[PDB]
Amino acid sequence: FRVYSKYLFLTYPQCTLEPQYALDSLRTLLNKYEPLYIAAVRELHEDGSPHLHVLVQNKLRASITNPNALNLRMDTSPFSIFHPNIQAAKDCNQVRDYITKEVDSDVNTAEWGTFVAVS
Repeated sequence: FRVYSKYLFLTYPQCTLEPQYALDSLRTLLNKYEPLYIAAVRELHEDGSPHLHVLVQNKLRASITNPNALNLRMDTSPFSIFHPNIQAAKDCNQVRDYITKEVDSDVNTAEWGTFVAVS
């Protein structure tokens, strides 16, 4: 496992975290890279299961080699830990469309910051 990119696409499978609270926590977990923009959605699969997708655009190219670096724990019972798939976002515009339009969600998208126009 290795990622080295300003632009991260995270998916937490089977994850019930509120998008806003995951976003706020990722702002601190990724603070070494100076996050500039985050979007987070809860996708619902057709079986009802939730999957939390996050796009992070950082100012600095982020080296992530610890696959557990972005795990998050919920703050109420049963205090589950959620482990994400961490990938480079190859095309932030495509990933943002996936998160904010393509996936089915019945709750609001969480966003923070000014979207970066990537070269």
